[PDB]
Amino acid sequence: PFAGDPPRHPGLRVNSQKPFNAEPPAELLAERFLTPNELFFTRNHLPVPAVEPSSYRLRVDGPGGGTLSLSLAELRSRFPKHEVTATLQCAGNRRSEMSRVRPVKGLPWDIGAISTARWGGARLRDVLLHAGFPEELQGEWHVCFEGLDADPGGAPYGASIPYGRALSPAADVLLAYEMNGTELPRDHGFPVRVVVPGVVGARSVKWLRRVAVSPDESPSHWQQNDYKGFSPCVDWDTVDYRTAPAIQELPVQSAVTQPRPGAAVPPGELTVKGYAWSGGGREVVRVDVSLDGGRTWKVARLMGDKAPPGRAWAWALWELTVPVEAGTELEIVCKAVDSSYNVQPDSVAPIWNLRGVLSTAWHRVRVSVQD
Amino acid sequence: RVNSQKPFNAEPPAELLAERFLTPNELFFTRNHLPVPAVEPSSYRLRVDGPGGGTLSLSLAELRSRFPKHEVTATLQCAGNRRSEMSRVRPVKGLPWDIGAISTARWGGARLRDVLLHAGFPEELQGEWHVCFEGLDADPGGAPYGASIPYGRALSPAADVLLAYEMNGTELPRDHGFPVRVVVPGVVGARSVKWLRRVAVSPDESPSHWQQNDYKGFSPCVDWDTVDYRTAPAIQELPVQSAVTQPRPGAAVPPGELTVKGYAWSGGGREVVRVDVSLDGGRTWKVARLMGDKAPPGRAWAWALWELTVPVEAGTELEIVCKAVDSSYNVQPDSVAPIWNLRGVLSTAWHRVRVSVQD
Ligand SMILES: Nc1nc2c(c(=O)[nH]1)N[C@H]1C(S)=C(S)[C@@H](COP(=O)(O)O)O[C@H]1N2
Ligand SMILES: Nc1nc2c(c(=O)[nH]1)N[C@H]1C(S)=C(S)[C@@H](COP(=O)(O)O)O[C@H]1N2
Ligand SMILES: [Mo]
Ligand SMILES: [Mo]
Repeated sequence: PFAGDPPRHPGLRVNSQKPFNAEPPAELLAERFLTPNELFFTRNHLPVPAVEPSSYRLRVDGPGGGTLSLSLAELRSRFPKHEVTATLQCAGNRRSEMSRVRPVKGLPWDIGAISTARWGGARLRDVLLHAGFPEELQGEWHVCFEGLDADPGGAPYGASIPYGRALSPAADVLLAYEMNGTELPRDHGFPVRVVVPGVVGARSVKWLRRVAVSPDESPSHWQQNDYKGFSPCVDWDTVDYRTAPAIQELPVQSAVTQPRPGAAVPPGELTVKGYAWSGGGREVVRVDVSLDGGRTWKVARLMGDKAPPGRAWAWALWELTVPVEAGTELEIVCKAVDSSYNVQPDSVAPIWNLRGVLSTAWHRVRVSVQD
Repeated sequence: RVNSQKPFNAEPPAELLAERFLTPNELFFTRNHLPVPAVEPSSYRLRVDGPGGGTLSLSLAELRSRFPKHEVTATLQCAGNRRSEMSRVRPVKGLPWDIGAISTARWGGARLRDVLLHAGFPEELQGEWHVCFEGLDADPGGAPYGASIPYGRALSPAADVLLAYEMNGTELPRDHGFPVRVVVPGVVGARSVKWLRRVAVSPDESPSHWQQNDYKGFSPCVDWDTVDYRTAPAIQELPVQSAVTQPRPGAAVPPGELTVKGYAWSGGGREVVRVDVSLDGGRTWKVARLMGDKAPPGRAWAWALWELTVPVEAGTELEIVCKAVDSSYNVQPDSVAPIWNLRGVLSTAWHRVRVSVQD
């Protein structure tokens, strides 16, 4: 089934080959603000579709039973191209930290199941208004997405977002056909993927074949029975996915990319660097950094341009240059605060869950200073 | 429970705080910075400074008759709620609130959106604009209480911002802003300006002391000699919060069953999706039952009241802890020291209550 999959950069840390899942090494992760296409993390549940672009058609089911069938050419020409810089973070980012507390079910991601790119495409809003849908519906409606990738029986990958997000101009939801100025790579949804800014990676459906408006959420296995958070007391014999909401917006998150665990850094000065981000378009307003395991803190410098309010879809790269004394031991910890003053919890055990998702307790890195 | 008399500031006893979903008007916590105005209703006018230089001046009668009344159930939480937990770590400056600087009511008024539109402003302005508010209460110098919110929140239909003249079906009490106050749902109590005199649209935030030099969060490392209010944003939306109202600290409860109760709430219209309760100081957890009716997505302005009934052995010690999770899966931090700040605001670490079980 995976014979036709695309070639991938080797540098990427591969945690699953069939289907292909891989993350960039931490030492490359936050070198640039936009993550290069060949190192942007990859999460595939199924074999990668091989799509011929000229015959490709996007099906959008119209409001009274009609159907709109869009070629790539129309998707590009009929709707004004919008570009949005947005970070995708997988729900399982930093899963490994949670697994060490107690084994979980999921891909063993470290801190790199997150990448940033400048996306371009048709606004989902413009496409749905074109198909005949109104700006607002009575009650709770959803927009469902289906991919061209399918399981043995033929069930495709699928997901949904609330209709209000789909139709909001400010939410900047795209039917993306460009990534960092080039056509979408195969691994990243060629020819067309959904990009949902501020929202968990799982809803940004790749190799999009269909868009439908429904009174209910997508019935996909990954919408109904995956990507939810549970109490740490829940285990496999008690988990009941009907008791929790689908992950949409994500909580505030941060990690240290430099230095790396085990490093013996030279004395004098040390530049600690990392990334921080929060869901829902909430900007990172402060990143606190400790060198003594969280007893004392210093304020990092936030690199990057401010985005408009509520539209902070891209991560904040941060740094802190600090003097270091030969022979000393450092425990580097980071924590970020967002625009609603949400914060990261101290520890992992109270936020533990059986699938190892929503891992946002403070990141901790042990290094020493060369004698 | 009064922690200041002149001016007046007070919170309901925890035994009454969460008995009812809507907090009675006589119980609703009160935060006043300045003397309470005695506003004479007939000559009262709300001034709204229009886009061109004009002034829309509205009487209370006009406010009620020209705009369709909108009702919104919303919880107000003060920035200093649970300040006493901050103080326990290191001394802070501020009113010594416990867990009761939070209350809920059904607000009734005109939409701020409709008033601004009525005055000729547009649905959107390019760039970051603000809507500023001034109260009739004033300091010795004569400076009034003031605050602002971003223009986009003020004009959003979904944001439910009101110029309220009713509170739980009765006219606004004096202590709660008679005849009119701003109610900003999902936003810190500070921006809900009471005894409203004026509404203005500006390219900049309100220049008021409480908007510029108060109600911000800082790194725990900041102290009075290094604090710089320019380095942090004004608090608007608040983070996820919870507390235990029953039992009380130091209690000795009878063996058999125990019903733990409390409240949970999050800012920005984010509903509370779960409340985890521990009886062993945070080692193990159980899921509480949430009492409430869901609000539409993004419009959960009111708290969720919760309870858990659990067996308790005779002669044991309990450390009851609660933590809440919101619809964006934001969570509460374990401890206070790492969220400490010099004003003791934004106190949202887990609430811990110790009790013993009788023999
Ligand atoms: N059709 C399709 N879309 C999908 C996937 C999937 O398996 N199939 N995986 C999802 C999840 S879980 C993640 S985290 C993101 C990853 O996007 P990326 O590989 O471009 O980083 O894609 C989402 N889109
Ligand atoms: N005019 C004016 N309004 C104000 C106040 C103020 O002192 N004067 N205090 C503010 C703050 S800090 C709080 S927490 C809330 C409290 O409202 P309440 O007294 O009706 O509970 O009102 C806000 N509105
Ligand atoms: Mo994911
Ligand atoms: Mo307040």
